[PDB]
Amino acid sequence: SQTFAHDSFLGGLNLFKRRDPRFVLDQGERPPYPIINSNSSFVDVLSNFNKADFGLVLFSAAIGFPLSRWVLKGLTFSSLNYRRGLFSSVYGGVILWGLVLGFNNSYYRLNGFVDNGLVWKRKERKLNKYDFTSEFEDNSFFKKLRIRD
Amino acid sequence: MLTWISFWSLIFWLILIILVLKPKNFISILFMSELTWLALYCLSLLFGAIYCDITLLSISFFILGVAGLEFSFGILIAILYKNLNESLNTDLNNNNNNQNIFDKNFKTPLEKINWQ
Amino acid sequence: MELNSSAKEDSHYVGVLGYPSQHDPHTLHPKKHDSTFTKVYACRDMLWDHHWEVRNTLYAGFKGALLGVAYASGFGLISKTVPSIVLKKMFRFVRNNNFGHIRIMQDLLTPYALTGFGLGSVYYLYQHNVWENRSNKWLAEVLSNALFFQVATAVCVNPGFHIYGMVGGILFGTLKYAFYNSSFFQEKESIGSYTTFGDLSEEERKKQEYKDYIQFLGNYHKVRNGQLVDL
Amino acid sequence: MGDAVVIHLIQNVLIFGIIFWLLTWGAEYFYTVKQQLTKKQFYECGFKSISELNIQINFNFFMLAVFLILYDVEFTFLFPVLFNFSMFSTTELFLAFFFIFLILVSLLYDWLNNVLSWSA
Amino acid sequence: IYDDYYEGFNNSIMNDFTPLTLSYYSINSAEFIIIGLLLLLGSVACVNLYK
Amino acid sequence: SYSGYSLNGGVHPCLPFYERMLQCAKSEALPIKMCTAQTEDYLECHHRKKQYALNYAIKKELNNIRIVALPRYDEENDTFVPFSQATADHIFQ
Amino acid sequence: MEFSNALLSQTKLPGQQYDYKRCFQASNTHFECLDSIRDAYDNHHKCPQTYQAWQSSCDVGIRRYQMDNREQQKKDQLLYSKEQLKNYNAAKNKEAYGITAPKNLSFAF
Amino acid sequence: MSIFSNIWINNDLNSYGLSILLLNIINYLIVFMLILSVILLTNLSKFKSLNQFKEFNSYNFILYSLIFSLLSMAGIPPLLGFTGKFLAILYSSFKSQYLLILFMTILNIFGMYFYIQNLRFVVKKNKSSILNYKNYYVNINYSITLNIILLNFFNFFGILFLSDLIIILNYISSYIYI
Amino acid sequence: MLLRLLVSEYIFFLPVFTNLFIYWHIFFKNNINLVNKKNNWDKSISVKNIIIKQNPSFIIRLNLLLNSLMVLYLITFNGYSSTFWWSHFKLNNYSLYMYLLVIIFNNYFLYITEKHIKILNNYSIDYFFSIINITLFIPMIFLSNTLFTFFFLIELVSCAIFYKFIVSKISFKNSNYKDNYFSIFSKNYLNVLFYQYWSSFFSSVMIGFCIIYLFSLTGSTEWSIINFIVASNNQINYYTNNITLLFICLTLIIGFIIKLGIAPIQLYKIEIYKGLPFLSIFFYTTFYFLIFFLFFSLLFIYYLSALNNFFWIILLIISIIGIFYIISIIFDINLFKAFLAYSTIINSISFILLIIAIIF
Ligand SMILES: CCCCCCCCCCCCCCCCCC(=O)OC[C@H](COP(=O)(O)OCCN)OC(=O)CCCCCCCCCCCCCCCCC
Repeated sequence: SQTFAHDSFLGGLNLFKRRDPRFVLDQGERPPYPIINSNSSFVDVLSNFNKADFGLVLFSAAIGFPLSRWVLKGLTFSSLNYRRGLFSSVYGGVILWGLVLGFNNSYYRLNGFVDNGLVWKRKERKLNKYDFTSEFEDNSFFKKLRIRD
Repeated sequence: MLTWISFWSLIFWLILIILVLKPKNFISILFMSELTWLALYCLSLLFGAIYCDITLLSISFFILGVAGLEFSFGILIAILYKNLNESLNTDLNNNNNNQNIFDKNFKTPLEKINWQ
Repeated sequence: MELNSSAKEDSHYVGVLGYPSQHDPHTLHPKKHDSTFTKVYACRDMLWDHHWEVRNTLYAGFKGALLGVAYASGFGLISKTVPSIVLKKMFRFVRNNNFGHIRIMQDLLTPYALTGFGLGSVYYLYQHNVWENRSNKWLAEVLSNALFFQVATAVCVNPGFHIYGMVGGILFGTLKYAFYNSSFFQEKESIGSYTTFGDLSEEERKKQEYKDYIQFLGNYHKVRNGQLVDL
Repeated sequence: MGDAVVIHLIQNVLIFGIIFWLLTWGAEYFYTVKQQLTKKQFYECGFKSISELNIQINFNFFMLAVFLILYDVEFTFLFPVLFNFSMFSTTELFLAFFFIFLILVSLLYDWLNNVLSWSA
Repeated sequence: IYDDYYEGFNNSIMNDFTPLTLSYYSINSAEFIIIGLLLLLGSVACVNLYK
Repeated sequence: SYSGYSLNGGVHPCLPFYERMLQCAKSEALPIKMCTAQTEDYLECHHRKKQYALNYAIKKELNNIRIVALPRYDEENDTFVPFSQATADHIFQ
Repeated sequence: MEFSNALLSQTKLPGQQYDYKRCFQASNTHFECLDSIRDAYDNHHKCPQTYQAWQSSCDVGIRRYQMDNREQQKKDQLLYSKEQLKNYNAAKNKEAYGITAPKNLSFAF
Repeated sequence: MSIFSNIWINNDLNSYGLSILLLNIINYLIVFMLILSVILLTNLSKFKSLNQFKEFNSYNFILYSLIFSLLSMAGIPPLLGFTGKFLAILYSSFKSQYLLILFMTILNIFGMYFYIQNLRFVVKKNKSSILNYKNYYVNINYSITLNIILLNFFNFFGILFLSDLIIILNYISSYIYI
Repeated sequence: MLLRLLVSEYIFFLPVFTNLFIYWHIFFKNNINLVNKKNNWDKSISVKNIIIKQNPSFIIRLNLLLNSLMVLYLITFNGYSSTFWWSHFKLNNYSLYMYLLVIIFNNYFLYITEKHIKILNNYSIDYFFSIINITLFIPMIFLSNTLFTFFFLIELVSCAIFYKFIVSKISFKNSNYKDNYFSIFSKNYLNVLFYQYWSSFFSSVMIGFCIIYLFSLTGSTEWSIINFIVASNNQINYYTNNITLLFICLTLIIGFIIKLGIAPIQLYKIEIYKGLPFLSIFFYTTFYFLIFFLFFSLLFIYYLSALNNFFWIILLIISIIGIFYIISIIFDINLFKAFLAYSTIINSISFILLIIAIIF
């Protein structure tokens, strides 16, 4: 299945495209994409920041406003100053979560867990022996969520 | 006369027994809890020295921190006994008779049971 | 952690593997050059004789007495209420005697220790002489325990509480057959393990195992009923 | 931390106290004490005290005591990194600064709720 | 009686806090941070219990 | 949770045994059956049970009257001479 | 848990890290050599230099997982094929859209 | 676990028991939310003693939700609480534990009477007043009512959809050793 | 480490710290919500209200939002099955699925709790902040790769639960006007605090002793190393002192029995339940069954499966004693919260029997 091109502003949407429902890979299992830096440091991940991570931050900022308003909808007995301060703190928290998501995306691109514009020389040959999802996804919305069907 | 491993395990369980053995006064139980934590502290130090493990020596300060937190909570709970009209000697907070107490005698707050 | 290890032992499998056998003789054979003290001290092997019925009865009584003493120490003595005057007299005795606590414990634990010893000895004799030749082992265990515990509760707790004693004996017999008589959670050999004899050729054994596998394929409901799609 | 020599010095301190005791007894030779009604009674500025054993305090600073326990524990935890700070790395530096930040946060929360003062 | 003089002259440690540092700040640092959070939350709970 | 450090900040005396045991366990398909030697070496380094059994046997044998006098030693030649030999610095001269 | 090769491989020494990029480079080279040979059994001695590089770069647990996965892949490739599996799964789903009536009055066993 | 000419045949799933345990815990949590969602919908101070199950005698929704939650807790089929006990007994039989089955049955029957004993207390001489008053009228929370509706659907007809939950839990438990 | 500090050692720790900082920033700024200085040049459109009782609906909504963000992080999570931060935590599929399941159930219960709190406000901000702290750290237990880190995580969770029990409302506004000039003595609060504190103390000291003696037995407390050493010992027959292994198993099991309040030690649980609000019972049951009892079972199933040769007999004895001890007691209670607690206890014993069948 196709993924949004990395280093664009929709590269963070590739985090929602998973070929298997597994959380993590095995110890000796090769990642889907070539490894750029397995021994990544914090500044290596920061240097690997790009438009995909910036777009993740922008998505957090855009969706964080209604979420902060929804949180504030339960606030009572509060002055305007405290209401504004609480909104600012919640919105900053959501934007910080977006920054964390962008950092995770950069780290994954470094480790090859998600798309990083690189492909292995020889792809892993897998036989889809057990297949309950191909026909379901080819006629539904979920073909956009599973990589390689 | 006993080896230190035997002595320290034995007296840790002896402290746990004595804590139950003594009358259930909250301050006394708090003191025995501190003593139990110190026994664990010494036993961890002994095993760390024997097996050359720095992780067992690490539990020395961790046990101190846990014991300090529990002691602070116990101090607060002991203070709380004052506002709930609860005796520190918890054996006096129930009407069940026991021969362990010389003077336990609780009576209804009434003068006369029968009016003529 | 095992129960009744010596009785629950596949002697054939243990011998084939070369594993030590608990049924091997545990005895001492002095030579005719040893001292008289060596001859006498070698007679302690009689205490290791599991076929000595007097020793077995004594040790079963000792185990029952230990259980009774433990019950008195933990659940029995503290439950019952001693009169205050009796306690005062006992503590006065402790005051005026150098080891009065030992005497107090002797007096308090004596009924429980004696009851445990008697129950253990009678139970061992009952099981060994009445029910060791029955075919249905589970049924024999259940019936024997039911009757024994009904009689015991009719005389140790209260005669009115004998139905509950019979039910508890049934449950205890089921538990004893499940774990003390059966190798559950105490398996000494792998499930499906076997030993080979006859000096059969490896080709012949492979052919026999192929035949067994062909028969094994009939245990699948899809294979037996012919409900498989063409793969 | 000392040793059996410290224990022996404690014994010698006890012997020095014995010397002071001898001097005090010798001084006791030089006076007479006359028995009087209120001589061996409690002093309360010239009048009899109305209480002997039941002299109870209010203890309004139990929060300060429990915070003292917790923060003494925290300072003990801070001791090792400061003892060997010359070998600090990124991890050790981050942990030390985060621990000090947690101590400061706990103190500030204690200040916000007015639990560091006396109560009625 | 055995003394390793090579390790002795290659050792610059001058205090007995080295295992404590290696524990609370290298390997058991997770439990060090956990104990810090525990003490913070315990202080908060102590304030709430006083209230 | 194996630190690998000694009480002076150095290296734990059983770290090579632990490393070899872990290497065998990761390499073998049946680590329990195959890493018995390395695991037993690590367990002997940790629990010195074999040395304690040796000490028990040595104490039992010293309770007997088999050995009277051990050979004395001199460092100048780095050698052991019999107790019966009248050398310098001897206890009995 | 003690019998789990994966859980034992996840264990590691303190301070032990895996250079996954180098490990997978060596693994790709060695497995490319092995697949070029294309034998029923993986004779690592027929690709000597790449075998040494794979041993040095990769850890024991990583190599154990790689060999187990290679054995599974070889078995699957000897057994199945893509179009056959696709047709089989399509037929299985189509049958799952129905019921399994019992085979009353059978002729076997 | 059989072997034929050095080839192992494995007809047993090792991770099935953990899935059954997870299903039992999840079913208990779902039924516990169902009983306590009805409680949180009402005046919480009205339920002090066991005889005060009469307080649930109100408009039919609260009454029937309470009685069906109690029946589900007791393990009465086909309610959600029955499925967990049935699967536990099935797995114990698969593991060949007749004594464990016997003790599970004893505990199940005693607890079942423990739960259904309170169904007698629900009978009240009149309809109860257990709702909080907001704006002079009883406060009925539609959100909690909808939650109870969903829980009641999955408690009544949850046996029809239990296969998917079993698949999910077995899939989750299959990662424990691989 | 020394030279390089890889991201893979704290990449999972980053979102947890982010949530912690957001939560505590909100909590700290909430404590000064009423401090808004009016300068001499400021005109008040309305007279300031100085009596405030803020509905904690916004706190619950913040908890839901941050738990949902953690769910989102878990959904997009990637990595290798390995141990991070000096092998004190494990990142594997089962542990991450347990984390996700715990967070999902916490989200459901928090949503229902918000819907309830909009009806009547009998709870404060501090109560839901304690709940916030529980939900943040209670899933971290399943990530423990060591009994040491597990012990410290459950110490933090127990402190949070004690905090939650502390902030329960004591006095209410009721239509009982007959008690205004008389002293009524309610002792449920002190009973709850006392029993929770002492059960926590006993469980903590027993778990500490078990950790100390497991370090002696193995030299490490990592789950994989403990299981490997114990299983190989059954193959080498090196450490044959069955007394020590049996006592370690007994200490661990009894400490967990005291912690969980499983029969025959359940009267303290009965006393605690009948002194807590129904919302507190809601959350406490959610945390107990999904986390504490689940880790109990996984200790007998996954973490210490190599010790099942000693676990089975202790578990069987405890199950039999509990079954034959509570059958009479469950029929002499007359309280709603006692009924709920005994329902929990009965289900716990049933699941203990189930795990006994599992470890077979
Ligand atoms: C033709 C069509 C045209 C278009 C039609 C219209 C549009 C259609 C839109 C379709 C839907 C779009 C969905 C968009 C993304 C949604 C993401 C989501 O919901 O994820 C759920 C999550 C994903 O699971 P997974 O990825 O496997 O987990 C992480 C693994 N690394 O899964 C999980 O978190 C699983 C958690 C498992 C553990 C908990 C659950 C099992 C146990 C409890 C059972 C239930 C009991 C109650 C629990 C509480 C319920 C509130």
